[PDB]
Amino acid sequence: MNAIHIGPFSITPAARGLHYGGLPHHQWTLYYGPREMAIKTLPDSYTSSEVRDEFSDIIAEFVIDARHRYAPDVLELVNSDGDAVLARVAVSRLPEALSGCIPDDRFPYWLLTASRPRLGLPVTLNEYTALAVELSAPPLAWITGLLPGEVLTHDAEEWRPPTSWELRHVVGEGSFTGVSGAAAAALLGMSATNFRKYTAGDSAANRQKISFAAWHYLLDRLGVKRAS
Amino acid sequence: MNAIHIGPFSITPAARGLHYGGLPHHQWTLYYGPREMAIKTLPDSYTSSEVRDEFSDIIAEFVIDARHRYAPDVLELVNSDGDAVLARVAVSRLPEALSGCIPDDRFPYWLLTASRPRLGLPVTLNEYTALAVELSAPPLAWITGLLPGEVLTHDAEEWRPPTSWELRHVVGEGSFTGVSGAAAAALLGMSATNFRKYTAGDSAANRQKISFAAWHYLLDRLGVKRAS
Amino acid sequence: ILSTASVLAFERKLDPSDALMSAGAWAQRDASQEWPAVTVREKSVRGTISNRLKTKDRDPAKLDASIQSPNLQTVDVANLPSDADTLKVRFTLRVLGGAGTPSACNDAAYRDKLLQTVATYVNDQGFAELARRYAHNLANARFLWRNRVGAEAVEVRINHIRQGEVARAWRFDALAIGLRDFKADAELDALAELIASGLSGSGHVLLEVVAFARIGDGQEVFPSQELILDKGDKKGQKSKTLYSVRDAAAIHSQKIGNALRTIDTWYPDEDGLGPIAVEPYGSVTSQGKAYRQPKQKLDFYTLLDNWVLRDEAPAVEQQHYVIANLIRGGVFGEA
Amino acid sequence: ILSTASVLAFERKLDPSDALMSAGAWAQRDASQEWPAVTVREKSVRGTISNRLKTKDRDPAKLDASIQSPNLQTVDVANLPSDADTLKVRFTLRVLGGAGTPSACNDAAYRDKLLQTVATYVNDQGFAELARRYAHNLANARFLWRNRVGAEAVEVRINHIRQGEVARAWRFDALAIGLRDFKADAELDALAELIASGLSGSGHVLLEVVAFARIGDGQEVFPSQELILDKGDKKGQKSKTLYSVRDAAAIHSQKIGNALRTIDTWYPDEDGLGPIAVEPYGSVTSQGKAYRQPKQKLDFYTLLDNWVLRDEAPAVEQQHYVIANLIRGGVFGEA
Amino acid sequence: GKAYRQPKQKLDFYTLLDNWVLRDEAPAVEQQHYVIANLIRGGVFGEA
Repeated sequence: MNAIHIGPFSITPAARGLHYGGLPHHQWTLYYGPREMAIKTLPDSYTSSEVRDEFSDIIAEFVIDARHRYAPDVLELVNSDGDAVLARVAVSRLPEALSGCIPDDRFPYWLLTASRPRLGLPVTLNEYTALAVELSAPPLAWITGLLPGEVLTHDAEEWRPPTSWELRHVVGEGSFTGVSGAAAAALLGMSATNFRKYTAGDSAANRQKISFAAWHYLLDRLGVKRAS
Repeated sequence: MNAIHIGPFSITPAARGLHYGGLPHHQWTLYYGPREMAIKTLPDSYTSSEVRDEFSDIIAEFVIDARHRYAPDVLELVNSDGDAVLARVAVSRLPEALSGCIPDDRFPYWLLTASRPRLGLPVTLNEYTALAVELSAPPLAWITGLLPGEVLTHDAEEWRPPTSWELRHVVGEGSFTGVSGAAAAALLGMSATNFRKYTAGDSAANRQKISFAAWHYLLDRLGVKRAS
Repeated sequence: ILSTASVLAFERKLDPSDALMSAGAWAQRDASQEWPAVTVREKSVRGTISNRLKTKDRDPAKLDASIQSPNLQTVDVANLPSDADTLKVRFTLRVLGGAGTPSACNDAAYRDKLLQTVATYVNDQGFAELARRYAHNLANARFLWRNRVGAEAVEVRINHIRQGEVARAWRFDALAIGLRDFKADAELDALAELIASGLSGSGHVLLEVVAFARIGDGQEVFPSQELILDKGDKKGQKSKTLYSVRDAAAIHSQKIGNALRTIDTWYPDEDGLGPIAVEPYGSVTSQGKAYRQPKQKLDFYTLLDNWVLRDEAPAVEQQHYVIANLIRGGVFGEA
Repeated sequence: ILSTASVLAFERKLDPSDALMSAGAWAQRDASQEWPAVTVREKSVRGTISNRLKTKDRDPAKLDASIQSPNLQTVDVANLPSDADTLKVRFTLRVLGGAGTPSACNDAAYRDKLLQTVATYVNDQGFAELARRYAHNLANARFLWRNRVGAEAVEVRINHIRQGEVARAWRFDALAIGLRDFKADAELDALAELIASGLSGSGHVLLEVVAFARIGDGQEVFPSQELILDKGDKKGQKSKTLYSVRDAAAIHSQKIGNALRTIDTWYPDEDGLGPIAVEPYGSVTSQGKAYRQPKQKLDFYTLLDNWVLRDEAPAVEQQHYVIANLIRGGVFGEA
Repeated sequence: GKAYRQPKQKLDFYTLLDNWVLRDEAPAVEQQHYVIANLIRGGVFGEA
């Protein structure tokens, strides 16, 4: 039939139809952009929901692998013993004052990384509050690992507007944020048709590139990047 | 001579002229918005710079007053006894769960309000970091006292675009945030002239209104609102 | 060519005094010369926040913190005693002639043309409609701004003082004479003729105007309110101070003049709202809008420029508005 | 698009006078027109430590040193004489009307829409539930704030003072008519139609309200408390100052008005407390919390903006709350 | 000039009231008599 678009995922069938068993069949292909992940032979009597549910397990497995592959680093606030983890904060980036650190009794509270050669600093609760305010990761930060670096940079000259694929990562249908086009248009303050112009690609007519401030505020509102 | 635009302030001289003693003078008036402030007669010989620095005192006074007028609230992380304050965080908006509270020996950590009527909540350290992450005040949040509630709402239907004065609080010249027009243009990802159409008012030509997403991302980059 | 004069300062006519208030009882208004004055006392107010929030303060805990630390102010309050129901408001009005003559000018040609224009105005239709409306605004106690919105019965006594004694006394029921319609009455016409003779320069008119209002026993009366310096703490803020002269609560004279000037019923907008003050660009500060906008050709300055410079005489109502602006005075002219 | 007006100041209806306190005896209340006033006297208080210590004053030696330095103060006190057990409170209430019309409104069209909304309210249901609840707050002595929590018997007499004379008399029992239930009574209904005619604009309503409380012989009566400048020495500290008008203890007028305002039962919280004062965001000072939060969409501003701007008329209880806030008045709109 | 029921001995009003209400540690019957008598006498209990 036609392709099923689940966020950045495209389930497109082969135009040729086979007759496995006695019933007609089609070879359905699941792509994440240019990379295919599962080619499966499914009947022509299958509805779109059944074709979606056939690939839903591989879709959820790829989502879990993307969450566990681009998870933000974790800073642990510990006491002077350095064993009882008093607090845990997921940070988008580590403090620049971090060096190879083991806690002592010289300072009551210490901040460490969750990595095995732990990097940390002697911190107070006010300074740890300031560092957690400045550097904390947003909840859906792992989608920034599924986006190119040139659409997340904060400088104007080294920034490219995202395509329809990278927009469909976070905005509509089965996007990884989980929001729809109407909700993401409500967060940006634009109309439904104006944002549908942004989401839909194809020809250049009725298709514009999103601006720097709108894309960055959308990633701020969606909890993907720059959202402390 | 003519009005000097310093911050949101306009130093408007009087059209009529006098000659106090043997020297010419002019009634210079400091306007914050449609409201006058301190008015002093400046001799005509005075330079524009002299005029500005002369009124600089009133200018600085107002800025200080505003900062104090809109200083954000501060929650204290205290121990079970409650007398000793381990941490202080400048909140943007008070949490929605605190009530009349005083630290109890039962809980090691308690969040309380800086005021006498100490309303708070018993939280652990990770919940303290979570609350500090989602409700921290940005460093220049006091300017949100000078802006009305319509231009600071996150809902687009209740959102009103800023005027020339409200935008002119925090864009260029001797602003409250201290940034320039080119710096505010580079923060928003576009060139200086397109931001100069946003800054300059008067006639409808070169008076494009800034969008909701661009205004909120600009407030994010200047550390005035939503910058946690 | 008759260019516009630079300075056009006009002296105010119908000069009122600071209207002192005192307290007393109804049917003792004849012996009201010995009434004790209304004193401005101080009382403490504690309040919660009732204004609109800025959507940053729509946080529930911010609201509860504002309630738990309520605002404390001291307010100057003016009240009658518990045995006094009638408020007595007394002032004096000086109606002067020479309305068209400016106090200052920068052109003898402009002064001569303005004097000639006012002269031909008075020859075709003198200060008859304007003095009728001023006598109406004297008859109804519009100088009792918030001392009439709940008043049970208002009486206005206007005495013409000639050589230190009364020449003619007019008594008016200020509630029957409404704040909307400019009707005609014989006593109102006599007061109109007196104010006409005062404005024409044919006599000296001094009036003692005394208003008795049934505010109620012990009720709050409303004088004029002064500046607030805000030089202290936020607890003893002194958020409101009222106007008194020597331990006697009073209304500002410009408020009485504004109430007398509320005669304008010829603005380009609908006049069913009610009369407004004659003032350039026809403003009322409560409604926040300016009737007789400068873009329309019905404000005072454009009508004056059409009437004087190029001799386009406006309609008779608009020329009454222009002459009423000349009567009320002001710093006219550009800079 | 019919946005809200930026300036939406409203004058208050139901204006109460200052509530004068006097002293007397029970069964002499039919002739209580000569009763001596309660005088704010002074008494000295010596105190030891009775507050929570912040973990550093809890040492025995430091606590005993704080005990050996007692905090001596002088407090303004209001007590009845030893032969007087009844406290009389007298105030006048003036019902104005025109609660729909704002004192200030920037937007004409918004003013017309709000007037049409109040007019369609009154055409649906007039000022009848609100006037009944205000009359209930008149009947019970809720204006006797702490002079009713231990009173044996309270009685309220309300007179309709039309032309300086009693047009209609009402006598009530303030303990039978509780502070929780808005029931129905014939005299209460007659007072409700009188307040209804006052609030609609049918007539002028002035009510003289007299209250008698069986506190006890020589007991402490509680007037409104003033604000302390805190400038003198710590010995004569003057920690508490009561409110008096002329050597005579009294309650503040806005306290009486808040107690009459205590009719709001339709807040989304339960009926365990009872009626609260009709405030924007339903604030209660004693509980330190706000019923009718903006988050739960039952504050005055959200209900009024739904009712006026987008024609989303709320339930009739919320309509009563909105019109009761309009009667209460305030500086609504964005500053 | 000497305080019995010192907060060191945990027999004052505030510790007993907090243990009674928050931790539900009901004290001796005479001590809850004392606590309710303190509530009868009134106060500005709470933060000061």
